[PDB]
Amino acid sequence: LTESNKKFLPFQQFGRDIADTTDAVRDPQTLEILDITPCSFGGVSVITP
Amino acid sequence: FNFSQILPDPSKPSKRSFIEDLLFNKVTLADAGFIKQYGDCLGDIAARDL
Ligand SMILES: *[C@@H]1O[C@H](CO)[C@@H](O[C@@H]2O[C@H](CO)[C@@H](O[C@@H]3O[C@H](CO[C@H]4O[C@H](CO)[C@@H](O)[C@H](O)[C@@H]4O)[C@@H](O)[C@H](O[C@H]4O[C@H](CO)[C@@H](O)[C@H](O)[C@@H]4O)[C@@H]3O)[C@H](O)[C@H]2NC(C)=O)[C@H](O)[C@H]1NC(C)=O
Ligand SMILES: *[C@@H]1O[C@H](CO)[C@@H](O[C@@H]2O[C@H](CO)[C@@H](O)[C@H](O)[C@H]2NC(C)=O)[C@H](O)[C@H]1NC(C)=O
Ligand SMILES: *[C@@H]1O[C@H](CO)[C@@H](O)[C@H](O)[C@H]1NC(C)=O
Repeated sequence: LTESNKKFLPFQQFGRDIADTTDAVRDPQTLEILDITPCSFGGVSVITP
Repeated sequence: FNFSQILPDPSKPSKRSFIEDLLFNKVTLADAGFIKQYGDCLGDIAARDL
Protein backbone atom coordinates (compact mmCIF):
# COMPACT_ATOMS: atom_id res chain seq x y z
CA LEU A 1 0.00 0.00 0.00
CA THR A 2 1.46 3.33 -1.09
CA GLU A 3 0.26 6.92 -1.14
CA SER A 4 -1.56 7.76 -4.36
CA ASN A 5 -2.28 10.97 -6.25
CA LYS A 6 -5.72 9.76 -7.39
CA LYS A 7 -8.56 12.18 -6.62
CA PHE A 8 -11.44 9.99 -5.50
CA LEU A 9 -14.93 11.41 -5.70
CA PRO A 10 -16.70 11.53 -2.29
CA PHE A 11 -19.19 8.79 -3.26
CA GLN A 12 -16.40 6.44 -4.41
CA GLN A 13 -14.74 3.86 -2.16
CA PHE A 14 -12.75 1.43 -4.34
CA GLY A 15 -10.87 1.93 -7.60
CA ARG A 16 -10.77 -0.78 -10.25
CA ASP A 17 -8.30 -1.84 -12.93
CA ILE A 18 -8.71 -2.98 -16.54
CA ALA A 19 -9.08 -6.59 -15.34
CA ASP A 20 -11.76 -5.59 -12.76
CA THR A 21 -9.30 -6.03 -9.89
CA THR A 22 -9.09 -3.57 -7.02
CA ASP A 23 -6.18 -1.18 -7.58
CA ALA A 24 -6.91 1.79 -5.29
CA VAL A 25 -8.74 1.77 -1.96
CA ARG A 26 -9.82 4.37 0.57
CA ASP A 27 -9.06 3.75 4.23
CA PRO A 28 -12.21 3.98 6.39
CA GLN A 29 -10.65 5.64 9.44
CA THR A 30 -8.50 8.26 7.69
CA LEU A 31 -9.60 9.50 4.28
CA GLU A 32 -6.28 9.08 2.45
CA ILE A 33 -6.26 7.10 -0.80
CA LEU A 34 -4.03 4.02 -0.93
CA ASP A 35 -2.64 2.35 -4.06
CA ILE A 36 -2.20 -1.44 -4.04
CA THR A 37 0.68 -3.12 -5.86
CA PRO A 38 1.25 -6.91 -5.89
CA CYS A 39 4.43 -8.08 -4.20
CA SER A 40 7.69 -8.63 -6.07
CA PHE A 41 7.83 -11.78 -8.19
CA GLY A 42 9.39 -13.14 -11.35
CA GLY A 43 10.69 -16.19 -13.13
CA VAL A 44 13.58 -18.38 -12.00
CA SER A 45 15.86 -20.28 -14.37
CA VAL A 46 18.55 -22.80 -13.46
CA ILE A 47 21.69 -22.88 -15.61
CA THR A 48 23.51 -26.17 -15.21
CA PRO A 49 25.86 -28.48 -17.05
CA PHE B 1 29.19 2.61 -57.19
CA ASN B 2 28.19 4.34 -53.95
CA PHE B 3 27.63 2.05 -50.95
CA SER B 4 27.92 4.75 -48.26
CA GLN B 5 24.18 4.54 -47.52
CA ILE B 6 24.18 0.80 -46.74
CA LEU B 7 27.66 0.33 -45.27
CA PRO B 8 27.76 0.88 -41.48
CA ASP B 9 28.33 4.37 -40.15
CA PRO B 10 31.05 4.51 -37.44
CA SER B 11 29.55 7.73 -36.05
CA LYS B 12 26.45 5.87 -34.85
CA PRO B 13 26.87 4.13 -31.47
CA SER B 14 24.75 1.18 -32.66
CA LYS B 15 26.97 0.76 -35.78
CA ARG B 16 23.98 0.66 -38.14
CA SER B 17 23.72 2.11 -41.63
CA PHE B 18 21.50 4.97 -42.77
CA ILE B 19 18.82 2.77 -44.34
CA GLU B 20 18.89 0.47 -41.30
CA ASP B 21 18.39 3.56 -39.12
CA LEU B 22 15.33 4.51 -41.20
CA LEU B 23 13.98 0.94 -40.98
CA PHE B 24 14.43 0.96 -37.20
CA ASN B 25 12.78 4.38 -36.91
CA LYS B 26 9.73 3.44 -39.00
CA VAL B 27 8.74 0.52 -36.73
CA THR B 28 7.42 1.64 -33.33
CA LEU B 29 8.58 -1.38 -31.36
CA ALA B 30 7.35 -1.53 -27.77
CA ASP B 31 9.79 -1.92 -24.90
CA ALA B 32 7.87 -5.14 -23.96
CA GLY B 33 9.24 -5.25 -20.40
CA PHE B 34 12.68 -6.77 -20.94
CA ILE B 35 13.90 -3.18 -21.15
CA LYS B 36 11.50 -2.29 -18.31
CA GLN B 37 13.13 -4.42 -15.62
CA TYR B 38 13.26 -1.43 -13.26
CA GLY B 39 11.41 -1.54 -9.94
CA ASP B 40 9.59 1.75 -10.46
CA CYS B 41 7.16 -0.20 -12.64
CA LEU B 42 5.96 -1.53 -9.27
CA GLY B 43 5.61 1.99 -7.90
CA ASP B 44 2.85 4.22 -9.24
CA ILE B 45 4.69 6.54 -11.63
CA ALA B 46 3.75 8.28 -14.93
CA ALA B 47 0.38 6.92 -16.17
CA ARG B 48 -1.18 3.47 -16.37
CA ASP B 49 1.01 1.27 -18.57
CA LEU B 50 -0.07 -1.89 -20.38
C1 LIG C 1 27.99 8.83 -52.01
O1 LIG C 1 26.81 9.40 -51.48
C2 LIG C 1 27.01 10.19 -50.30
C3 LIG C 1 25.62 10.62 -49.87
O2 LIG C 1 24.96 11.33 -50.91
C4 LIG C 1 27.96 11.36 -50.58
O3 LIG C 1 28.36 11.98 -49.36
C5 LIG C 1 27.89 13.33 -49.02
O4 LIG C 1 26.72 13.14 -48.18
C6 LIG C 1 26.13 14.33 -47.66
C7 LIG C 1 24.99 13.88 -46.77
O5 LIG C 1 25.29 12.65 -46.13
C8 LIG C 1 25.68 15.22 -48.82
O6 LIG C 1 25.05 16.41 -48.34
C9 LIG C 1 25.91 17.35 -47.66
O7 LIG C 1 25.76 17.24 -46.25
C10 LIG C 1 26.59 18.12 -45.47
C11 LIG C 1 26.52 17.70 -43.99
O8 LIG C 1 25.25 18.07 -43.42
C12 LIG C 1 24.36 16.92 -43.33
O9 LIG C 1 24.97 15.82 -42.59
C13 LIG C 1 24.99 15.89 -41.13
C14 LIG C 1 25.61 14.60 -40.63
O10 LIG C 1 26.88 14.44 -41.25
C15 LIG C 1 23.57 16.11 -40.61
O11 LIG C 1 23.59 16.16 -39.20
C16 LIG C 1 23.05 17.44 -41.18
O12 LIG C 1 21.79 17.75 -40.61
C17 LIG C 1 23.00 17.40 -42.71
O13 LIG C 1 21.93 16.51 -43.03
C18 LIG C 1 26.14 19.57 -45.75
O14 LIG C 1 26.95 20.47 -45.03
C19 LIG C 1 26.26 19.85 -47.28
O15 LIG C 1 25.77 21.15 -47.57
C20 LIG C 1 26.64 21.79 -48.52
O16 LIG C 1 26.22 21.54 -49.86
C21 LIG C 1 24.93 22.08 -50.22
C22 LIG C 1 24.59 21.59 -51.61
O17 LIG C 1 23.32 22.12 -51.97
C23 LIG C 1 25.00 23.61 -50.12
O18 LIG C 1 23.74 24.17 -50.46
C24 LIG C 1 25.38 24.01 -48.67
O19 LIG C 1 25.46 25.42 -48.55
C25 LIG C 1 26.68 23.32 -48.21
O20 LIG C 1 27.74 23.97 -48.91
C26 LIG C 1 25.55 18.77 -48.14
O21 LIG C 1 24.16 19.01 -48.03
C27 LIG C 1 26.86 15.53 -49.72
O22 LIG C 1 26.42 16.30 -50.83
C28 LIG C 1 27.54 14.25 -50.21
N1 LIG C 1 28.73 14.58 -50.99
C29 LIG C 1 28.71 14.77 -52.31
C30 LIG C 1 30.02 15.10 -52.95
O23 LIG C 1 27.67 14.68 -52.96
C31 LIG C 1 29.24 10.86 -51.25
O24 LIG C 1 30.02 11.97 -51.70
C32 LIG C 1 28.94 9.94 -52.44
N2 LIG C 1 30.17 9.39 -52.97
C33 LIG C 1 30.37 9.17 -54.28
C34 LIG C 1 31.70 8.59 -54.65
O25 LIG C 1 29.51 9.42 -55.12
C1 LIG D 1 18.73 -1.03 -10.90
O1 LIG D 1 20.11 -1.21 -10.52
C2 LIG D 1 20.99 -0.15 -10.96
C3 LIG D 1 22.38 -0.53 -10.52
O2 LIG D 1 22.49 -0.59 -9.11
C4 LIG D 1 20.53 1.19 -10.39
O3 LIG D 1 21.35 2.23 -10.92
C5 LIG D 1 21.77 3.13 -9.88
O4 LIG D 1 20.72 4.07 -9.54
C6 LIG D 1 21.05 5.00 -8.51
C7 LIG D 1 19.81 5.84 -8.27
O5 LIG D 1 18.95 5.83 -9.40
C8 LIG D 1 22.26 5.84 -8.92
O6 LIG D 1 22.62 6.71 -7.86
C9 LIG D 1 23.43 4.92 -9.27
O7 LIG D 1 24.52 5.69 -9.75
C10 LIG D 1 23.02 3.90 -10.33
N1 LIG D 1 24.11 2.99 -10.62
C11 LIG D 1 24.59 2.79 -11.85
C12 LIG D 1 25.72 1.82 -11.97
O8 LIG D 1 24.12 3.37 -12.83
C13 LIG D 1 19.06 1.44 -10.75
O9 LIG D 1 18.58 2.63 -10.14
C14 LIG D 1 18.20 0.27 -10.30
N2 LIG D 1 16.81 0.49 -10.66
C15 LIG D 1 15.91 1.00 -9.80
C16 LIG D 1 14.52 1.17 -10.33
O10 LIG D 1 16.22 1.31 -8.66
C1 LIG E 1 -12.93 7.54 14.81
O1 LIG E 1 -12.51 7.95 13.49
C2 LIG E 1 -12.73 9.34 13.22
C3 LIG E 1 -12.35 9.58 11.78
O2 LIG E 1 -13.33 9.06 10.89
C4 LIG E 1 -11.92 10.19 14.20
O3 LIG E 1 -12.19 11.57 13.97
C5 LIG E 1 -12.29 9.83 15.64
O4 LIG E 1 -11.45 10.53 16.55
C6 LIG E 1 -12.15 8.32 15.87
N1 LIG E 1 -12.59 7.97 17.21
C7 LIG E 1 -11.76 7.89 18.26
C8 LIG E 1 -12.38 7.51 19.56
O5 LIG E 1 -10.56 8.12 18.15
